[PDB]
Amino acid sequence: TVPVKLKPGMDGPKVKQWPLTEEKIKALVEICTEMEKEGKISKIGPENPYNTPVFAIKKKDSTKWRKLVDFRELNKRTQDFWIPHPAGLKKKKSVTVLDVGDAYFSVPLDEDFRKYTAFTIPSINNETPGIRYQYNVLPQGWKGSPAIFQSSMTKILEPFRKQNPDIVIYQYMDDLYVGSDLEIGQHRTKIEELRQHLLRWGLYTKEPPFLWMGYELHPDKWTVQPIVLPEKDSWTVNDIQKLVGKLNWASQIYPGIKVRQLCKLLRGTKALTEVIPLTEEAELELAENREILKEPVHGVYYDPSKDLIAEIQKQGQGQWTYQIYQEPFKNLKTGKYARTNDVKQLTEAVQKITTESIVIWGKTPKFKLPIQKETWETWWTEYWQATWIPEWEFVNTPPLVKLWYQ
Amino acid sequence: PISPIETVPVKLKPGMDGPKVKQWPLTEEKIKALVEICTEMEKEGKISKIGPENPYNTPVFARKLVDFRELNKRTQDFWEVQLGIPHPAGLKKKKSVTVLDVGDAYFSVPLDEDFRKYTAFTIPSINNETPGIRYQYNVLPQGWKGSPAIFQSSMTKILEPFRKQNPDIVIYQYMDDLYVGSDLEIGQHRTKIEELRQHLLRWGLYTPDKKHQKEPPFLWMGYELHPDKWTVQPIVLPEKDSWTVNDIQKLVGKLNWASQIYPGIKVRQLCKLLRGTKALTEVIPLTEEAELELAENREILKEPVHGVYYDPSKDLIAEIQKQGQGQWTYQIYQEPFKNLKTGKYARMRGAHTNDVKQLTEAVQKITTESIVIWGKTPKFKLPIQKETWETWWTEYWQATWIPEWEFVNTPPLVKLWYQLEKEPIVGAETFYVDAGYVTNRGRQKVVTLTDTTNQKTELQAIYLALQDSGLEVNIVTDSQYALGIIQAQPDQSESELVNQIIEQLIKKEKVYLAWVPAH
Ligand SMILES: CCN1c2cc([N+](=O)[O-])ccc2N(C)C(=O)c2cccnc21
Repeated sequence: TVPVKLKPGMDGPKVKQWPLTEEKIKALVEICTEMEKEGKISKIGPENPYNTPVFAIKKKDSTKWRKLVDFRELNKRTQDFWIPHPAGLKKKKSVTVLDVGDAYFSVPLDEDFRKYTAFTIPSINNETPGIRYQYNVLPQGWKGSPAIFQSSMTKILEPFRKQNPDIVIYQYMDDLYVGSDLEIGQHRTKIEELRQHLLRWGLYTKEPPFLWMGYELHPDKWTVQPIVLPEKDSWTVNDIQKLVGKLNWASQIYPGIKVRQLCKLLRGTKALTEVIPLTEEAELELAENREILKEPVHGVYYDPSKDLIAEIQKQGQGQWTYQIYQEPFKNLKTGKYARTNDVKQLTEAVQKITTESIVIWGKTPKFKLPIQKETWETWWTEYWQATWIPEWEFVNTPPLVKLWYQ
Repeated sequence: PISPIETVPVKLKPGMDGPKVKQWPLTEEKIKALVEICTEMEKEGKISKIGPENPYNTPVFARKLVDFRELNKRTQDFWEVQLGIPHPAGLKKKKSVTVLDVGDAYFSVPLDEDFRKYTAFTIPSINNETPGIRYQYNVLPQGWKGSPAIFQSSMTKILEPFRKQNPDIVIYQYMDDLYVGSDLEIGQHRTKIEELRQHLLRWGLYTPDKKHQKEPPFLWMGYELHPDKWTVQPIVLPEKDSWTVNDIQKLVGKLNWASQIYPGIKVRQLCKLLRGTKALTEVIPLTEEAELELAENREILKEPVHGVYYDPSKDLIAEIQKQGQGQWTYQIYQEPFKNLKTGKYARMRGAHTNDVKQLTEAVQKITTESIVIWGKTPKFKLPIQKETWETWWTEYWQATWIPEWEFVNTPPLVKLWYQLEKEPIVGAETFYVDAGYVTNRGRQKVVTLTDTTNQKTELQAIYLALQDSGLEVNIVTDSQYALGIIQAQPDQSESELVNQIIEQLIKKEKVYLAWVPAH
């Protein structure tokens, strides 16, 4: 085992467990009993005060369940480990995700650190204490795991790596991102070979489950959503106001935007539906403004030293808008997600977004979710299927910012 | 200390060391009393005579009371001894259940040898020339931090085997009480009951015998429990003509306790009495409504009602009703109105709202608690139509989901009293609001109110505009604030203003509200 310690002075987490559904509970039971059998984890006593939450999520295209531990807090108190994310990956044609988490089950965990991996299986209506264990092996989801296993991992990958270096292989937590430019067919092929190379070179010491319906992400086609202005035929007082509003807002970002002319068109106390004729003057001001928005504001760069943020907005109808920036008004990306029910949608989007963040910057963002905590807490596990968990917060967006997107 | 129980290793909070607190000498009456007890204990192995090589010591006095407070301050935190308490409706029916008080409770479990030295205490010797006797616990000392949790722990492992040998049987450990029920012909039960005692006894654990045990029903944690039915421990509503703020709060408190089983309790009126009160001992005369309410509650409470238990076979059904503004009630049964539980919800989440928003929130709470009790979500029966729900749905910028649910035509039906035009109304006057308004048809009114917030002024303006306009009206504003509120479409609010406004809105045929940046 490799000695690992929490960041100086910090103590282990003592997070509370969220109630679960009998069904989900039973899953973890089966799972853990097995893991115990195989010495991966072992029941712990009361001399252990720590606890991380645990969940059961489903493996899509699988009959089996998956355990997901919320090591988020732990990872934050886990000393850093004093491969740089590949700029190439984002650029590739197609990327597929593999769940190489089980590979971790091999490496032993510094005994002195195990106690902190304490997690519990709740009991319905608190009618029984509740099963408590801690890890003995590297746990999936723990920051340390990929690091420690990095070693064996670079090795086991060396061959295939240089064998056909046309493919980019990136690991993030329990995820392995494989990027190529191959033809969709050749891709899925060389993809299956890696799976095998992996099994056939036992890190599983089962072939690597795909993530995301096995489906592939095409980062190549990830385009940013430019702001847009209505292309009205005839402009009513109302339309114009709504136009000026939006513009004013966007002016914050793009300083060259001007509304002086459009604002004139709105002299006095006219009636909302009264149709106003665009004047040559204003006509060329809109046009300009319109041209300015055609692209993302210049000068927005990613600073690895700052947190990545992501807010999502509901546009109703099953459509969603979202943005990723590290500084207000200075987005690094923006997109949308379309259709089920709200939550399902949201979780899908979050994961989708995270997955990109990872692919682009090899880091998870901090989402701002437009929903009520209790609701999220209740259903997210029902559709969640990634192996990581982003950091989130809950907000009540102003129906103004929504009106300025899509 | 000979025992079959594996000990839980204990350690003191980091850096900290054992307690070295002085012993306050005792009279010779006290000294003897201790010695006698301490010796019995030595005989039983619970403690052991140690040498003056142990630099530690906790105070003791006179029965024996060892104060471990300090040690407790120096002992590591253990895992939360039993988090939440199980609710009666989450249980399964039992042909019979027996309760066992756990004797020798803590005084029957081995203590991490490595940690015993810290439990060291000394009984002074009568003669002053001579030194005193130094002992140390060998078991879970009564009153010590670990004791509970550790015992709890141990207990379950002891139970562990037996449990498997008797899957049929069911045991619940709760403090120094052990609850066990089955659906075994009576005697078979009592029999198993005996096996149990013996099995425990097989690890030094003693327990009360059949004639000494308490018998159903069982009053625990405030309820009354029978093997097949449950309820709230009886509530007696005092009778008097002088209620004190204090009296009131208690009653209201008690009243709530009921609500979980007794449907229809109402506290609105009593609660109201507490307004502006100045002392717990201030006497508030009951209002006419209060009397009425109390009386009514008197009647409900008069007849004993009882909750049923959980049958994992059948489904869970939850029914909701609005029993007043921002006030809802519900009930969970599996078998038609054969309630497992009932309850209310008065949670006003946010300064403004609407039944749709609330009813939705109600559902959530229910959902949350169901999971917490029966590990599943109940199908819902709601007084709202899908169409109504969905409408609000799409509109709302916030996400939300309501599990499977069916419409119930049990008035009052939740609906939306109004809805802003998505497009500005043609031929309707257009008011521009900023403290007054100016419309496209030349009209205006500028009022200056005394004592008002900037945010509140905004709303008032709008208000004015609503008042003075016809059935259809366009309204332009620069208050994102006021806009968000209204756009949300509240049907109830803490502020009267909003309510007045709401009143106006509901009346209008059509209303278009718009925003425009100010200045
Ligand atoms: C069989 C156990 N038992 C019961 C269980 C319980 N728990 O799980 O937290 C708490 C109390 C309790 N008691 C006291 C009972 O009398 C009871 C009644 C009916 C069924 N199970 C009952």
